[PDB]
Amino acid sequence: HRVLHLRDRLDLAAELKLLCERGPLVRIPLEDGSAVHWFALGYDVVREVLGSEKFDKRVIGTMALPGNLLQLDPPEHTRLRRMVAPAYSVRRMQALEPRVQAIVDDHLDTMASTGPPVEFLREVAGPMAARVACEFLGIPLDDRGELIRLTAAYMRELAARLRRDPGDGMLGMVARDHGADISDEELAGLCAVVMNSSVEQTESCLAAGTLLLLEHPEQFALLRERPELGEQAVEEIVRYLSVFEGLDPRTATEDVEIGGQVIKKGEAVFCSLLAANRADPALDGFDITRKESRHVAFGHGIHHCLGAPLARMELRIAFTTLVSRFPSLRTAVPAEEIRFRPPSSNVFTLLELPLTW
Ligand code: HEM
Repeated sequence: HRVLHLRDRLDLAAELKLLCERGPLVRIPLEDGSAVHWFALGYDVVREVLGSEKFDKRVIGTMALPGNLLQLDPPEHTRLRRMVAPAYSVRRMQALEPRVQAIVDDHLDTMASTGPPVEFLREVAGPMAARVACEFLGIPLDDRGELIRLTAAYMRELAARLRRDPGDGMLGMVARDHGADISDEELAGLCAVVMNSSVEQTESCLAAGTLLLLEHPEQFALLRERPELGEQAVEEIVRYLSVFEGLDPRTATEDVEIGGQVIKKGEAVFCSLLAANRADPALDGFDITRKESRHVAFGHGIHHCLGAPLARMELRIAFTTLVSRFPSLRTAVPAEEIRFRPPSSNVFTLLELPLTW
């Protein structure tokens, strides 16, 4: 379903806009007759689907990893998520905040030292996101360089080690509070999701979000003058970018009414976060002074991003510190020359971001 990933730079491509004109829920019978698919394109309908108990995340023919919450349905999903959820409480993010600020400052220190220009994605955003993830996980300091490199069995041995001798961070918390109830492979899988796909989403928000701010220089400056706008800005940035563009299909376990339409048992629904966040032209222009941003960039319901508290805090700290420390930041090429990754279900990202100051 490539149309769900068609963009014009950061905006929707005309072909996807035309699809969205077909209403918030679009029936897609497959030409070969093999299945009936549905596209959920509107904010309300996406929330209807994602909050419903009448869908599962089955594999459909139209890698399974231990500890990967996104591939579990209740009740195992509920069991595992309950064990790990406390690593993201407000108490946990509050304690982590100054250490994340310091890691952000470390990386802007490196940026300030190497001097301009920099390829911001590879040299700043990536390392920053990976280092914050290590700190959140409580990876032993001696292992962080190697873990980040390998990320680009080891994970299990790392989990086995840091477990039998608990430490700090999410991994230490889970092992200490639920040691017997979680295997080394499951703990490794929890780590892998944080270090791999989560860093991908976060790094892409950091780099493409920086571009977006630079493309709206009045708002770049506004965030420097009014850093209390940071939480609002992050909501508007994750909405506008929609770096996680489309979700894994939800298969109806019984006939179910969605958006006034009957989705039949066994039919698969594809939720477009991109369309839901961007296809309403009323409130689409980028504006960090919006006090409340309407979006589903982190999903909704039982699979709502477990990392959203960390992501929101890390992005707020990063964007606010960046605009403060580099008031003269600009793209080192015209924005129209920036390359974006071609249509894919992979994370939406730019390919490089040359910046100067
Ligand atoms: C801007 C960054 C991020 C975005 C846009 C994002 C987006 C999402 C979305 C849309 C989902 C739900 C997928 C679905 O329902 O099919 C999700 C799930 C998840 N996210 Fe994130 N994510 C981000 C960062 C993070 C981070 C930093 C972490 C961990 C530290 C994380 C961990 C997870 C996990 C573990 C799940 C699965 C939860 C479950 O299935 O119960 N994510 N994410």
